[PDB]
Amino acid sequence: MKLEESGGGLVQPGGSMKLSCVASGFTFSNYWMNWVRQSPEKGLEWVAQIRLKSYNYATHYAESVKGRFTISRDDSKSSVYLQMNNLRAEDTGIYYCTPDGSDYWGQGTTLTVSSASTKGPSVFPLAPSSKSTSGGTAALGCLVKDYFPEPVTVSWNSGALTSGVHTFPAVLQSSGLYSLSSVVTVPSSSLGTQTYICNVNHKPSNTKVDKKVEPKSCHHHH
Amino acid sequence: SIVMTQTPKFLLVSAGDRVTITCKASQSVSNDVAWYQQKPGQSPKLLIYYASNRYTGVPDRFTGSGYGTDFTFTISTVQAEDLAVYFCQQDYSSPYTFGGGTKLEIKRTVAAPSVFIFPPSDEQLKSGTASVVCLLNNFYPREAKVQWKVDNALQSGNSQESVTEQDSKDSTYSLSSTLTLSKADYEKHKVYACEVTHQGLSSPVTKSFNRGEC
Ligand SMILES: [Co+2]
Repeated sequence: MKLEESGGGLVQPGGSMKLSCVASGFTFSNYWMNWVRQSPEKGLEWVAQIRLKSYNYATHYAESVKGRFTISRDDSKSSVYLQMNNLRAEDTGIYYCTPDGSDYWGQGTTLTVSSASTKGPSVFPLAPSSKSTSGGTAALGCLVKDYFPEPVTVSWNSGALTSGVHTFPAVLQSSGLYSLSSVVTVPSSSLGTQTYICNVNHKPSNTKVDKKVEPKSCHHHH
Repeated sequence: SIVMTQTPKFLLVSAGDRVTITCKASQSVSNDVAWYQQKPGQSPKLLIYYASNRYTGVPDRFTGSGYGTDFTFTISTVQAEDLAVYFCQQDYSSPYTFGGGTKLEIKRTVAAPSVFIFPPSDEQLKSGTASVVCLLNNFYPREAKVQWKVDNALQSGNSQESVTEQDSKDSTYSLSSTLTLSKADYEKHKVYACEVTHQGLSSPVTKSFNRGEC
């Protein structure tokens, strides 16, 4: 049983967007379908629901989206959709598709409604060194600086490295651009044979960057 | 529409202890209340439905009860892996509405941070800016003072801090502090120090490097 959302992205206020959700591993035509969104400021908010062929596909909408949003489905393709017109700043959030009984949820798809132009990040190494080594462990990372809007995602060695990873919440700088760090601790012996690469993706600016983080000696041999 | 008022907004619990969360509906909702768990970076997960039935695969420590307006959700013996925000939701009549959430912080024994410092990279320096990063790894509690000092002079107004969610296994936090200055200011000074004060350290710990060392 799985649902997958796509269609999200960055759009101007007053703009339009269409979200899609494809289901597998259950008899889709038998389930009412819902869209629910989430933002830090507003929390979880139910948005729209669509029922079955029986009902003639009865739909319902949260007041705040009425007349702007349209839910629809294609049973033959096990898919539910949300068409969104005249988008407002406050429609910003992560959108989830969920069946009646909210038994299961998807990974979600991010919608950002913003008049601001995008800016891709620079990715700088946080090199491992004696200054970031304690008892046979070294810390290393990547600084993903000066981007707009949220989000960026960071992985390490294409997701092969997950233990000891801490990717910090982004913070808004005084320039109005975001910055964040992602670090990992690793055996200091690893440094000689293992390559460490942060995979950075800021979809708004089409930035997809892999940065190899190389060790620095400083004066450790002295 | 029906308001679901969820309390407390925040709960600090030792592992093994009990969690009780409450939702009160602005009008009767029969038993059409569900409770969700949302762990950091994850989508909500259904725990309890029709107010008191626990969903498939959910462990016994999770219960709920209630009818009408008053609903509660319980974790009998909270585990480190129960770190999450919890939400109630009313299914009774549209618009379906959610409680504001309850954020769980897991109380544990004091753990001192391991402190690490990072010089600005050669590439960033080329561009006119110097970001200096201090890392505090795997500590508890969250409360911590990180002081930047450049040539032993205390900095103010030119740093920002970020903190991770509690780790699902060891219940620790990590924290980054980033000092930002112009390349020109950077090259005016030698010693870059982050000084960490934390309950678990008998005395503040300082990590440092010299401009030009690495
Ligand atoms: Co030397």
